[PDB]
Amino acid sequence: WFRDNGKHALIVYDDLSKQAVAYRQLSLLLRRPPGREAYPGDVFYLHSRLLERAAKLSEKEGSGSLTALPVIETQGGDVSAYIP
Amino acid sequence: AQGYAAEISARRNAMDNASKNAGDMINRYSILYNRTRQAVITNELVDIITGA
Amino acid sequence: STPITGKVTAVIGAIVDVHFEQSELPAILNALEIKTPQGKLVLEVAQHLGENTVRTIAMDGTEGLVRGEKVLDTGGPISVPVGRETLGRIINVIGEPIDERGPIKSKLRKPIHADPPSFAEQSTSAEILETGIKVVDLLAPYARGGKIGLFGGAGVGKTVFIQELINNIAKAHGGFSVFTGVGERTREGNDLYREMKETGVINLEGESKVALVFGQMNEPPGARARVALTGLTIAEYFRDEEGQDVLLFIDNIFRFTQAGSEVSALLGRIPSAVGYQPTLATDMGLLQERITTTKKGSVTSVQAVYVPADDLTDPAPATTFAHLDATTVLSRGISELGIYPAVDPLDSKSRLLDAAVVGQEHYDVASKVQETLQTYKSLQDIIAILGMDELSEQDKLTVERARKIQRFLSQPFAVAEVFTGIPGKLVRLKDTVASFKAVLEGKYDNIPEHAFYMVGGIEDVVAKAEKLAAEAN
Amino acid sequence: FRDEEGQDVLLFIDNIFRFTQAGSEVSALLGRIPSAVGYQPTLATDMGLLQERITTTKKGSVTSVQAVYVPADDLTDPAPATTFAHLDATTVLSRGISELGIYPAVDPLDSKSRLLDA
Repeated sequence: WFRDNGKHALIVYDDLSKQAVAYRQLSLLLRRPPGREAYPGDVFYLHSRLLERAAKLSEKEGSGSLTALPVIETQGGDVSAYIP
Repeated sequence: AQGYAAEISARRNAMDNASKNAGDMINRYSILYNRTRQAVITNELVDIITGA
Repeated sequence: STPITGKVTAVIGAIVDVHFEQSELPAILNALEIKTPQGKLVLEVAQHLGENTVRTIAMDGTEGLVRGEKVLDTGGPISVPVGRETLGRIINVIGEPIDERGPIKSKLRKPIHADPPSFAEQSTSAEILETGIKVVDLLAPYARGGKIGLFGGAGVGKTVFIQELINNIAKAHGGFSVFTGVGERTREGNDLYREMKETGVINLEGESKVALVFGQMNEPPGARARVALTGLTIAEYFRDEEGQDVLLFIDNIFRFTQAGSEVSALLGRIPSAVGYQPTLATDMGLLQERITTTKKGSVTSVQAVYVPADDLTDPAPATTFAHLDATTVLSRGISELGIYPAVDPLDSKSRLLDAAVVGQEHYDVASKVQETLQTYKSLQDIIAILGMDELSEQDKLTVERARKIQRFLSQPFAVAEVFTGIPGKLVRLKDTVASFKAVLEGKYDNIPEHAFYMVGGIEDVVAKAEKLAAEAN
Repeated sequence: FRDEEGQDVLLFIDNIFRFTQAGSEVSALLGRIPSAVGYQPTLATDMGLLQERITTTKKGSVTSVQAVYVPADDLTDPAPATTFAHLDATTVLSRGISELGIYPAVDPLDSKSRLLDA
C-alpha cells in the first residue's frame, strides 16, 4: 500500500522459518504430496511470491519502494537445508 | 638455562599448535555433529510422513 | 474441429484437476487455457489420473479459480510466438509478451515440447565458433551445439560479457540470441533489461539482437520449468528458420533443476533423504537433447551459473565441468588488474581445445599461452617476495611475453560504449591466432607494454605503440 | 542331524543378515508398516524363532557359525544390534582394523563371548 502510493516502506519478515513449517503443516494436513524435508514443493513458490512484493518501483509509480529483511532461524548454522 | 627457556618456549608453541588443531578439529566436527543431529530430524520427518 | 472443453474439479495449490469428456482428454505436456479476469492462464498436463480427469500444472497463480470453470484445450503443447518479432521483447512462459509493448505479431507458434532429434542425427563433429573476443575464442573456445557456460560473481561484468557475446554473435555469425529467466530475481531482471536497452543492442524502434524470454519465479514451479522450454523453442525456431549459429543463454541450471524437483514433488515424486536430487534425469536430459547441432544451424547454450559461495549443493550444479565443454570463469582477480574481460585465462578450460578439433596451430598457440601464464604467475610469486632481481634472463623473457599476452587479453566491448566509452571491436579468429602467436615468439617485444593494454588485434597493437611513441614518447 | 542322528552339527550359516533383509523385502509389499530405518516390523519375532530353533538340546548340538553383514558398519542398526543380544559368541570384524593392516579385523573389544570366565 505504501509502495504503490509513492511512499517508502520497510518489511522485516521475522522468523520465516516457522512460516515455512506452518505452511508445511497446512500442506501435510491437506493431503498435499510431501517434498524435500517433508516441506511441500510450493514453499519456494510461497516465498518467491512473498519476497517479490517488496521491490523498488520506477518513478512512474511514485518511486515508492518496499524493503524486505527476512530472517531464517536455522539450527546449527546449517543453511544447506532445503528451506534456507 | 637458555636451553630450558627455549625448550619451554617451544613447548608453549607446540601446545599452541595442538590447541589450534583441537580448535579447528572441534569446529569441523561440531559442524558434522550438527549435520548428523539434523539428519536425525530429517529421518524422523521422513518416517513419520511415510508411516503416518 | 470439435470444441474441446473441460471442467475444473480440483485445485491442488498450483496443480489443477480438470475433468474432460470421452476422447476429449488431451495428452500430457498439453496447454489448457482458462479465461480469467487477470489475463490469460494456461495449464500443461503432466499426469492422467483417470475417469476422464487429467492432472495439470498452472503457469501462473490460480487465484479466483472455481470448480466447473470451462477449460479450453489448445490441441498440443504450450505454443509460443516465434520469429524475429520476439527479439528484444519480454515474453513469459505462456507466450503473452509481458514487456507492455503490445502484442507479438508472430506468424508462427511452435510448440515447446517438440520432438527431439534422433541419435543418428546427433552430429559428433566438433568445430569452434568465432565469438569476437580473443580470450574466449582462443583460451576456452566455445563448442558449437555443446554446453558452454559462465561462472562469475557479482560486479565482475558477467552481464556486460553476455551483452558483448550476443552483440558479437549478431554481427559476426549474423545470428540472434536468446536469454532465459528461469529462477530470476525480478530486481536483477529489471536491471538486466535496463542495461540491455541502454547498451543500444535492442533497438526498440529498430533491430533487436536478443529474444529475451523471461519468466518470473514468483510464479508456480511449472512456469520456471517451462520458461527454459520456451526459450529453447525460440532458439530452435531461429536455428531452423535462419542459417544462424544462435547462442542460448540459460541464467542458471540450478534454478531450472530445483524448479523441476519441486514440480516432481507436487506431482507425487520424491527425492532421497538427507538431500540428493536424482529426479531431474528426464527433464535435464530432454533439455540437453534440445540443444544439439542440426544441418542448417546450431544452438550453443550458455550456462551462466552464478557461484553459490564456492559450494554447489544440488548434483546438477555440483561439478558442472562434466556438462561443460568450454568453461568461462569471471574472476574478480583479473578485473582488479583492470583487464575488462574478466575471463581468467588459466581457469577457463575447454574440452574442445584439441589439435584435431580447433586446429594444430590453434592448439599450439593456446598451450603455449597457458604455459606462459602459468610460468608468469609462478615467477610473479618470487617477484613479489624476493624482488625482480631474483629472476633469470629466460625467466625474464617468459615473464615479459606472458605479461604482454595478459595485457593483450583486455579488448574493447561493442556494448561498453555507454558504460565506459570504449571503441568496441570485433576481432577475427584467424586474426586472434595470428596476433597471439606473433606475441608468443617475441617479435613484438619492443612494443611498449601499455600498447598491449586495451587493444584488439596486432594491428591495433602497433597502432597504439606508434601513438604512444608519437604523443607521449 | 542333531536330533535323529545325535551328532554334533557344525552349522555354518553364511550371511544370516540376508534373512532379515529378505523379511524387510517381502514386508514392504506385504502391506506391513515399515519399522525403524525401514526394516520389517516383525524382524525381531521371525528372527527370534529362526535363531531359537538353533540351540543345544539333550539329543545333540548345533554349533551355528553365523556371519552378519552390518550395513554401513553401523552397529546400532536394528538387525545386527538385536543379533548381538540373540547370540552367544560375537566376533566383530571392524573395517577400521581391516584397513589398518590387521585384516583379521577382529575388534578386540566388542568381540565378546560368554566363555570369558575364570
